[PDB]
Amino acid sequence: PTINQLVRKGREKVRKKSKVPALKGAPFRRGVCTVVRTVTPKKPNSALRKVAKVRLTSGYEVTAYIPGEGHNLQEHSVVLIRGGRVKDLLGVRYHIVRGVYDAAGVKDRKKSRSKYGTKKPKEA
Amino acid sequence: MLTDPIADMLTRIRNATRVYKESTDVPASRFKEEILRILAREGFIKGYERVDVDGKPYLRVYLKYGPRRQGPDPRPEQVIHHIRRISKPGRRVYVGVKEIPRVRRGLGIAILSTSKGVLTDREARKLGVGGELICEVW
RNA sequence: UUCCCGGGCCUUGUACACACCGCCCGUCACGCCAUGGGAGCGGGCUCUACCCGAAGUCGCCGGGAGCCUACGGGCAGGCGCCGAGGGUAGGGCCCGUGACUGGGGCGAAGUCGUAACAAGGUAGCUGUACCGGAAGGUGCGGCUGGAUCCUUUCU
RNA sequence: GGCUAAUCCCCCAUGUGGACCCGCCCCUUGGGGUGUGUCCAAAGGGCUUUGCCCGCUUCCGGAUGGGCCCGCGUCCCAUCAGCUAGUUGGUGGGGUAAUGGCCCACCAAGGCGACGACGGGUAGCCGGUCUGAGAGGAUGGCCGGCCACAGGGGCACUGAGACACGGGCCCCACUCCUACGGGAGGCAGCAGUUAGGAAUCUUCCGCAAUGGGCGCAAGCCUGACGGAGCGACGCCGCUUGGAGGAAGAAGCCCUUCGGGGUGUAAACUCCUGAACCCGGGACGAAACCCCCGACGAGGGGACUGACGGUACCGGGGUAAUAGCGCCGGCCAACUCCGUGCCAGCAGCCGCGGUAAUACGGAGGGCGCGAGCGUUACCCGGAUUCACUGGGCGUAAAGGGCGUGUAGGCGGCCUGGGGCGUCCCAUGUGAAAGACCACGGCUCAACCGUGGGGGAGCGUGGGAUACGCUCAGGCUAGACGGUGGGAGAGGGUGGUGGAAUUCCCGGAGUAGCGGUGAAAUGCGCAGAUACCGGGAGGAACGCCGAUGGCGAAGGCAGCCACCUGGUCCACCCGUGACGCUGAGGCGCGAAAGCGUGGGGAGCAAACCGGAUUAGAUACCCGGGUAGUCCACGCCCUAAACGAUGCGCGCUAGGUCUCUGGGUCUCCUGGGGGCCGAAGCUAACGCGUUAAGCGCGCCGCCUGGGGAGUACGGCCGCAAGGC
Ligand SMILES: [Mg+2]
Ligand SMILES: [Mg+2]
Ligand SMILES: [Mg+2]
Ligand SMILES: [Mg+2]
Ligand SMILES: [Mg+2]
Ligand SMILES: [Mg+2]
Ligand SMILES: [Mg+2]
Ligand SMILES: [Mg+2]
Ligand SMILES: [Mg+2]
Ligand SMILES: [Mg+2]
Ligand SMILES: [Mg+2]
Ligand SMILES: [Mg+2]
Ligand SMILES: [Mg+2]
Ligand SMILES: [Mg+2]
Ligand SMILES: [Mg+2]
Ligand SMILES: [Mg+2]
Ligand SMILES: [Mg+2]
Ligand SMILES: [Mg+2]
Ligand SMILES: [Mg+2]
Ligand SMILES: [Mg+2]
Ligand SMILES: [Mg+2]
Ligand SMILES: [Mg+2]
Ligand SMILES: [Mg+2]
Ligand SMILES: [Mg+2]
Ligand SMILES: [Mg+2]
Ligand SMILES: [Mg+2]
Ligand SMILES: [Mg+2]
Ligand SMILES: [Mg+2]
Ligand SMILES: [Mg+2]
Ligand SMILES: [Mg+2]
Ligand SMILES: [Mg+2]
Ligand SMILES: [Mg+2]
Ligand SMILES: [Mg+2]
Ligand SMILES: [Mg+2]
Ligand SMILES: [Mg+2]
Ligand SMILES: [Mg+2]
Ligand SMILES: [Mg+2]
Ligand SMILES: [Mg+2]
Ligand SMILES: [Mg+2]
Ligand SMILES: [Mg+2]
Ligand SMILES: [Mg+2]
Ligand SMILES: [Mg+2]
Ligand SMILES: [Mg+2]
Ligand SMILES: [Mg+2]
Ligand SMILES: [Mg+2]
Ligand SMILES: [Mg+2]
Ligand SMILES: [Mg+2]
Ligand SMILES: [Mg+2]
Ligand SMILES: [Mg+2]
Ligand SMILES: [Mg+2]
Ligand SMILES: [Mg+2]
Ligand SMILES: [Mg+2]
Ligand SMILES: [Mg+2]
Ligand SMILES: [Mg+2]
Ligand SMILES: [Mg+2]
Ligand SMILES: [Mg+2]
Ligand SMILES: [Mg+2]
Ligand SMILES: [Mg+2]
Ligand SMILES: [Mg+2]
Ligand SMILES: [Mg+2]
Ligand SMILES: [Mg+2]
Ligand SMILES: [Mg+2]
Ligand SMILES: [Mg+2]
Ligand SMILES: [Mg+2]
Ligand SMILES: [Mg+2]
Ligand SMILES: [Mg+2]
Ligand SMILES: [Mg+2]
Ligand SMILES: [Mg+2]
Ligand SMILES: [Mg+2]
Ligand SMILES: [Mg+2]
Ligand SMILES: [Mg+2]
Ligand SMILES: [Mg+2]
Ligand SMILES: [Mg+2]
Ligand SMILES: [Mg+2]
Ligand SMILES: [Mg+2]
Ligand SMILES: [Mg+2]
Ligand SMILES: [Mg+2]
Ligand SMILES: [Mg+2]
Ligand SMILES: [Mg+2]
Ligand SMILES: [Mg+2]
Ligand SMILES: [Mg+2]
Ligand SMILES: [Mg+2]
Ligand SMILES: [Mg+2]
Ligand SMILES: [Mg+2]
Ligand SMILES: [Mg+2]
Ligand SMILES: [Mg+2]
Ligand SMILES: [Mg+2]
Ligand SMILES: [Mg+2]
Ligand SMILES: [Mg+2]
Ligand SMILES: [Mg+2]
Ligand SMILES: [Mg+2]
Ligand SMILES: [Mg+2]
Ligand SMILES: [Mg+2]
Ligand SMILES: [Mg+2]
Ligand SMILES: [Mg+2]
Ligand SMILES: [Mg+2]
Ligand SMILES: [Mg+2]
Ligand SMILES: [Mg+2]
Ligand SMILES: [Mg+2]
Ligand SMILES: [Mg+2]
Ligand SMILES: [Mg+2]
Ligand SMILES: [Mg+2]
Ligand SMILES: [Mg+2]
Ligand SMILES: [Mg+2]
Ligand SMILES: [Mg+2]
Ligand SMILES: [Mg+2]
Ligand SMILES: [Mg+2]
Ligand SMILES: [Mg+2]
Ligand SMILES: [Mg+2]
Ligand SMILES: [Mg+2]
Ligand SMILES: [Mg+2]
Ligand SMILES: [Mg+2]
Ligand SMILES: [Mg+2]
Ligand SMILES: [Mg+2]
Ligand SMILES: [Mg+2]
Ligand SMILES: [Mg+2]
Ligand SMILES: [Mg+2]
Ligand SMILES: [Mg+2]
Ligand SMILES: [Mg+2]
Ligand SMILES: [Mg+2]
Ligand SMILES: [Mg+2]
Ligand SMILES: [Mg+2]
Ligand SMILES: [Mg+2]
Ligand SMILES: [Mg+2]
Ligand SMILES: [Mg+2]
Ligand SMILES: [Mg+2]
Ligand SMILES: [Mg+2]
Ligand SMILES: [Mg+2]
Ligand SMILES: [Mg+2]
Ligand SMILES: [Mg+2]
Ligand SMILES: [Mg+2]
Ligand SMILES: [Mg+2]
Ligand SMILES: [Mg+2]
Ligand SMILES: [Mg+2]
Ligand SMILES: [Mg+2]
Ligand SMILES: [Mg+2]
Ligand SMILES: [Mg+2]
Ligand SMILES: [Mg+2]
Ligand SMILES: [Mg+2]
Ligand SMILES: [Mg+2]
Ligand SMILES: [Mg+2]
Ligand SMILES: [Mg+2]
Ligand SMILES: [Mg+2]
Ligand SMILES: [Mg+2]
Ligand SMILES: [Mg+2]
Ligand SMILES: [Mg+2]
Ligand SMILES: [Mg+2]
Ligand SMILES: [Mg+2]
Ligand SMILES: [Mg+2]
Ligand SMILES: [Mg+2]
Ligand SMILES: [Mg+2]
Ligand SMILES: [Mg+2]
Ligand SMILES: [Mg+2]
Ligand SMILES: [Mg+2]
Ligand SMILES: [Mg+2]
Ligand SMILES: [Mg+2]
Ligand SMILES: [Mg+2]
Ligand SMILES: [Mg+2]
Ligand SMILES: [Mg+2]
Ligand SMILES: [Mg+2]
Ligand SMILES: [Mg+2]
Ligand SMILES: [Mg+2]
Ligand SMILES: [Mg+2]
Ligand SMILES: [Mg+2]
Ligand SMILES: [Mg+2]
Ligand SMILES: [Mg+2]
Ligand SMILES: [Mg+2]
Ligand SMILES: [Mg+2]
Ligand SMILES: [Mg+2]
Ligand SMILES: [Mg+2]
Ligand SMILES: [Mg+2]
Ligand SMILES: [Mg+2]
Ligand SMILES: [Mg+2]
Ligand SMILES: [Mg+2]
Ligand SMILES: [Mg+2]
Ligand SMILES: [Mg+2]
Ligand SMILES: [Mg+2]
Ligand SMILES: [Mg+2]
Ligand SMILES: [Mg+2]
Ligand SMILES: [Mg+2]
Ligand SMILES: [Mg+2]
Ligand SMILES: [Mg+2]
Ligand SMILES: [Mg+2]
Ligand SMILES: [Mg+2]
Ligand SMILES: [Mg+2]
Ligand SMILES: [Mg+2]
Repeated sequence: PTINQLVRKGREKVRKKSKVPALKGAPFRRGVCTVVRTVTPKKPNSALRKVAKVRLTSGYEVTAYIPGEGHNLQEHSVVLIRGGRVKDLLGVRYHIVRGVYDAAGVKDRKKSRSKYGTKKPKEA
Repeated sequence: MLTDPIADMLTRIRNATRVYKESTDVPASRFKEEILRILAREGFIKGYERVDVDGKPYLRVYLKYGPRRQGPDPRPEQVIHHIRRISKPGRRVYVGVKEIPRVRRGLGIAILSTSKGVLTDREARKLGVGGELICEVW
């Protein structure tokens, strides 16, 4: 565009939409489970995934993925939402954090325990 | 009406040299004549002279080239590899004396118009004046 | 040498490339959140006309209608304008709820077709217009982003 | 209701002086001088009381602090386009320290807005900070500057100063006291509780230091502050040992069963000596005070710690925490086993359905290391909003076309000005930060001292090339004059022939039509075919082109009139009068709408005949709106060259339309095809640019959702923007 046109009008800065309304700007949010279900993955894969509907402290209600192997989560257990999505599941934007509140860290897991919230095994 | 006669001179020259013409006529004005004087002094052209064409005054710019070449494409190197406008009507540009550009690490020129007259970049720094930044040439 | 099957060479078109036993379109039924519409309803703000109006400054009265006086005046007191907010009547904004429905977008994959891509089997596209189970058909005009000088589906 | 003191209040006096009205002088907004007139001061206290000290009063000036005013700069939405009644100005007045619609009365009818008024949304602003090669983007925690608020809203009093966080009056909400009448409250001060939240500390020590308030002082206050406490929250420094030690123990890992790995790693040898114990032990701190001197200067000269017995020095002294992510590509690090579309991984690409270097452990490896990963957010990359630094023939993108308003842009020569522009000088750009240097804690982080830097703005001076401006020239742009031309350019009227249909007439039989075949249909009321006559509507064969004209849509018989654009020649006239053009306004195929006409042929809808698995379609027979005209709407399109307008520049060749010419050819202006240079992702483009440039307008920013929704505007509707 001509310069005169840039004075008259000028470039437009580009707004971006937040992939996570955990609202609040918050890095995590505490919520209570509602449904603890299994879910069918999107077309390219096959499995049984463990997700949970959650009512947040933000007055928001969303499904959240349960990572790790085993999970003790039940209907009324209270949990901490992480954020980050699961590419192959429709409509799940956030993750559960294991080891926090009622979410139990993955039992027996020896490899990367920072994620999955398990503590260090003792060896003698 | 030429909307920017200076740009038109620069271009006339560009197109000319690109088809390897020996000379070109550009419609004349003292300001163009000043620019040319700088090119000539600076080694870019063989120099220029005033002519009349159907009674109307022009300037023959005589063009300078490298020697003939080896292999495919014997066409000689250009002496003006690059010539471009900086200040144009509709966006005008002025450098202070500390904003004067070092053009192609100095193997090039920038022609400024100043209140001391039309000078090269070195010329202006040495003179110590800023001005309207016209051409960039290398 | 027209035709049936298999095949070779040049060329052309293509949205095919697990390569025409290819692609892909839509309907309806069916598995999903989101959207509007959403009558009204619950309430928040603000606007306008009118009415009520605390405090307090300011103006007036301050009277054999109070108090002080050196008689100049002072205070108490009364009245008035302004005025926080309140009420009445409608105008807009906004949030929550929500009868009610539009299609949407994939979604277990079924269904009936064959519209488009090869002259896709009636060249396609197109603004419009009527029509139709559905891709759609047809009228008028346009475009080339069209091939080469009876019908006959699908994988 | 009563008593009473004062540095509390009031009345005369003195007028240094000052205030005020009127005059005069200077100055120039209400600054200063002056004369008369009127009006205005004070407070006392302590000492060693014959002198000093603390105070008080009127004034002038200084200093510091603030009030008010102006230029400029300071986010998003135009689906917010009009806003405005004290609103805009005036006269007079009120109020204040002071200008002012700040307020009031009266007068005029103004003021603001696309240069974005009004509306809505978000938000304290800055020094700076993060990021970035930079330009830029993002942010404003702590520290410093300014503003604003102190439960919500209004208000004033006191005062140098407030419309006052720990002051007051009132209204509302909330909590508490209540003899039900009425009262009391206000941590966004330091700690602490409670709630909300992913989450954010001690109800500590001290006034020793610095600072602030009062006081002659001694001194008192000080949750400002100086410290300590808790939290790897951040930064910096430090430890978990050092040297020797097998051609290499065991265990675990792989194995080609030869052996390879963990690995000098461990053991062990020797050495230092974190923690810890013992002893000494701070600076931070010399003023205020005391003495000499005159309560000065000067000289001396003693008291004074929270931190803390802490930092540090000296002595002694033990081998004494390692974790976390990752190892398919991006990306540094690979192998067994286990699991078989499971269980699971996942930032994207994508792994897993029996050999998985991608899942899960193990061995080994890489990376960092008192940390390491994750999530959220910002800049980065991203030249993906392109100022630097992008695009629009087919990828997203040229507005359907024009006219022209604002605006942007502007040929050649001379001169005045000096607004932009440039230069110099000076002021300002606080400190902190940033950069440089030196230095202080053993180093650093941290701190001090110094230096340099700096956009911007103020003032003075200077330059005049360019931009601007004013004046004066010019003719190369533009327009004009004269003459000549081509044309389906537009509008109005008229007229011609062909064909269809229909009606009349003649003549003449048994069919015609139609299809791949057929049938519907028409025909004995005589059709088709053939001849003659009439009526009527619509469109113009050959000419006709790969042609012409028009801004586009678009425009074909012929004639006349009305009329627009355009090209060439002459070189005559004006003298830059130019280009582009947001908004506006007008035009705008077809279909569609309204009112009225008209109606041959064609023909959506529809009615039938076929075909087919069905046929709602293609094919056949009919047929209405419509197609035609007048007037008024509609405003779309593959409105296509999918290519905005203008100007200058850059090989040629060939065909052609149309002017001029010395008419083998040359020269203008159009239409095409090849092709220099060059451009292009390619295909292509290539003096009819998609090349090289300049000006201006329009538009684009992954696909679907969707040209949908909502809002507005237009429209009779359809529906359009
Ligand atoms: Mg000159
Ligand atoms: Mg010369
Ligand atoms: Mg530039
Ligand atoms: Mg064959
Ligand atoms: Mg052969
Ligand atoms: Mg072959
Ligand atoms: Mg094709
Ligand atoms: Mg091919
Ligand atoms: Mg295939
Ligand atoms: Mg289907
Ligand atoms: Mg149903
Ligand atoms: Mg009252
Ligand atoms: Mg009054
Ligand atoms: Mg009285
Ligand atoms: Mg009163
Ligand atoms: Mg009132
Ligand atoms: Mg009210
Ligand atoms: Mg719904
Ligand atoms: Mg088809
Ligand atoms: Mg079709
Ligand atoms: Mg077809
Ligand atoms: Mg057909
Ligand atoms: Mg039909
Ligand atoms: Mg059609
Ligand atoms: Mg057609
Ligand atoms: Mg086509
Ligand atoms: Mg069939
Ligand atoms: Mg099928
Ligand atoms: Mg009394
Ligand atoms: Mg009493
Ligand atoms: Mg007495
Ligand atoms: Mg007194
Ligand atoms: Mg007196
Ligand atoms: Mg006097
Ligand atoms: Mg005077
Ligand atoms: Mg006097
Ligand atoms: Mg007295
Ligand atoms: Mg003073
Ligand atoms: Mg001031
Ligand atoms: Mg902001
Ligand atoms: Mg809207
Ligand atoms: Mg008013
Ligand atoms: Mg008034
Ligand atoms: Mg008056
Ligand atoms: Mg006044
Ligand atoms: Mg006051
Ligand atoms: Mg303006
Ligand atoms: Mg902000
Ligand atoms: Mg705010
Ligand atoms: Mg920086
Ligand atoms: Mg930096
Ligand atoms: Mg910066
Ligand atoms: Mg900034
Ligand atoms: Mg900011
Ligand atoms: Mg702040
Ligand atoms: Mg601050
Ligand atoms: Mg200030
Ligand atoms: Mg307030
Ligand atoms: Mg509070
Ligand atoms: Mg409140
Ligand atoms: Mg308040
Ligand atoms: Mg006071
Ligand atoms: Mg108050
Ligand atoms: Mg206040
Ligand atoms: Mg308080
Ligand atoms: Mg009270
Ligand atoms: Mg808590
Ligand atoms: Mg809590
Ligand atoms: Mg602290
Ligand atoms: Mg204490
Ligand atoms: Mg102190
Ligand atoms: Mg002190
Ligand atoms: Mg004092
Ligand atoms: Mg004393
Ligand atoms: Mg106290
Ligand atoms: Mg402190
Ligand atoms: Mg911790
Ligand atoms: Mg932690
Ligand atoms: Mg060793
Ligand atoms: Mg071994
Ligand atoms: Mg071994
Ligand atoms: Mg030892
Ligand atoms: Mg000391
Ligand atoms: Mg000392
Ligand atoms: Mg001392
Ligand atoms: Mg003495
Ligand atoms: Mg002394
Ligand atoms: Mg001394
Ligand atoms: Mg002391
Ligand atoms: Mg101590
Ligand atoms: Mg020691
Ligand atoms: Mg020792
Ligand atoms: Mg050891
Ligand atoms: Mg690698
Ligand atoms: Mg993993
Ligand atoms: Mg196995
Ligand atoms: Mg295996
Ligand atoms: Mg496999
Ligand atoms: Mg593996
Ligand atoms: Mg991996
Ligand atoms: Mg693994
Ligand atoms: Mg390991
Ligand atoms: Mg460290
Ligand atoms: Mg971290
Ligand atoms: Mg980024
Ligand atoms: Mg950028
Ligand atoms: Mg960059
Ligand atoms: Mg992006
Ligand atoms: Mg750019
Ligand atoms: Mg820039
Ligand atoms: Mg681009
Ligand atoms: Mg396409
Ligand atoms: Mg396109
Ligand atoms: Mg166009
Ligand atoms: Mg278009
Ligand atoms: Mg103009
Ligand atoms: Mg010029
Ligand atoms: Mg100047
Ligand atoms: Mg001069
Ligand atoms: Mg300066
Ligand atoms: Mg500084
Ligand atoms: Mg500092
Ligand atoms: Mg520093
Ligand atoms: Mg240093
Ligand atoms: Mg040092
Ligand atoms: Mg420093
Ligand atoms: Mg410094
Ligand atoms: Mg400095
Ligand atoms: Mg100056
Ligand atoms: Mg100056
Ligand atoms: Mg001059
Ligand atoms: Mg001049
Ligand atoms: Mg000029
Ligand atoms: Mg101008
Ligand atoms: Mg002139
Ligand atoms: Mg002349
Ligand atoms: Mg002419
Ligand atoms: Mg003549
Ligand atoms: Mg003529
Ligand atoms: Mg015509
Ligand atoms: Mg006829
Ligand atoms: Mg007859
Ligand atoms: Mg019959
Ligand atoms: Mg008969
Ligand atoms: Mg009959
Ligand atoms: Mg007969
Ligand atoms: Mg006839
Ligand atoms: Mg008729
Ligand atoms: Mg006739
Ligand atoms: Mg023809
Ligand atoms: Mg034509
Ligand atoms: Mg004419
Ligand atoms: Mg002639
Ligand atoms: Mg002439
Ligand atoms: Mg003349
Ligand atoms: Mg124009
Ligand atoms: Mg326009
Ligand atoms: Mg139209
Ligand atoms: Mg029409
Ligand atoms: Mg009609
Ligand atoms: Mg009609
Ligand atoms: Mg027909
Ligand atoms: Mg038909
Ligand atoms: Mg039918
Ligand atoms: Mg009708
Ligand atoms: Mg109709
Ligand atoms: Mg019409
Ligand atoms: Mg363009
Ligand atoms: Mg024009
Ligand atoms: Mg040609
Ligand atoms: Mg001729
Ligand atoms: Mg030509
Ligand atoms: Mg033409
Ligand atoms: Mg070509
Ligand atoms: Mg080439
Ligand atoms: Mg280019
Ligand atoms: Mg051009
Ligand atoms: Mg291009
Ligand atoms: Mg999208
Ligand atoms: Mg879109
Ligand atoms: Mg549409
Ligand atoms: Mg609408
Ligand atoms: Mg309407
Ligand atoms: Mg509608
Ligand atoms: Mg439509
Ligand atoms: Mg409507």
